[PDB]
Amino acid sequence: STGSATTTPIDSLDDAYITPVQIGTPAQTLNLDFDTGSSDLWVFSSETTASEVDGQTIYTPSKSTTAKLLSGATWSISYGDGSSSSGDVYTDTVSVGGLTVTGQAVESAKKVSSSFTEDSTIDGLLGLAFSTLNTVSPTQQKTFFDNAKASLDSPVFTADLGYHAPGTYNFGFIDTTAYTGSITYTAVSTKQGFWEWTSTGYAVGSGTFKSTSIDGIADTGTTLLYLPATVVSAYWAQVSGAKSSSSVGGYVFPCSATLPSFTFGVGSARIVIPGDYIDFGPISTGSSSCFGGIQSSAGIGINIFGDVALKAAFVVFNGATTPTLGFASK
Repeated sequence: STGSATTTPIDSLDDAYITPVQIGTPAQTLNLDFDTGSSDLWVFSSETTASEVDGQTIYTPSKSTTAKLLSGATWSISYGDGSSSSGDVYTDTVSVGGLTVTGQAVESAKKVSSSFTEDSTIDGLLGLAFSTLNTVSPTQQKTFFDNAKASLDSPVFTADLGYHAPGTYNFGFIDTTAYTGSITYTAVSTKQGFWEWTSTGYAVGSGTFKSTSIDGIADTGTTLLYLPATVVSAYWAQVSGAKSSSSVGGYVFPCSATLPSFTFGVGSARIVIPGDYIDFGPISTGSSSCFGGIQSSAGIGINIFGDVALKAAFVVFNGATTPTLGFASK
């Protein structure tokens, strides 16, 4: 089997991407944030505290003939941005882009933090990291991908995120029309439950490539590119007037700037992030200070190849017995 679904930016900054997902019988379609940095499929629901729902579409398990309470199971998750959610668990039929999993754990939110409430466009998350990070207790649950894997034509999914445009998540096949040149594969460590890999270095603009190992995660659920302070300083040093602002919470730059590109290494291959991808616009409405899309990972504890990086590539998440990650230009 295979699946193919379009993913769409939630706003003009590509802050996140939503993908329609069919849950239950008859289908209830919710727009979920596919997150390769976590491993829970959770939804706004008929059980979510009413004051914490503001425009989201909810899953109502009582209206699904295939929903079953997973008795005794609870979940609770905290994300890197400080947001959180928790609740109980149903199993139900879940389909993405024509690919169906029966008996998927659908985690129903009883509580969500303010960041989720305030984002009316995101009806929940669909985790695509390794199932060892799943938070359901006392019986840990599998991700949608893990459950689908045995039925897939090939044990892979791909992320093809757009810059200010829709893109695609495919399951079970590699669309050879979706990228240019060849795909370069690189080793993954699953030790921390992430799609963790080592970039071979970087360049700023038209500068020389610096060969240096940068361990980090491929994380579709993180907006920006978070890299070591040394790398980030070298980037922003090439932008007149750019500075790190503790009051704003990262690097800012004059909105009048033209940003240089940023290149990262994948083995001997190179992925180029255009300068425009690194512009996250005014820090507040009407400001002439703009927020940078490359930020320091210092104090996160991990480097994160978020959407800023991933949307510059066609990315293969290879869930074969020995997992790997592939990157191609597009």
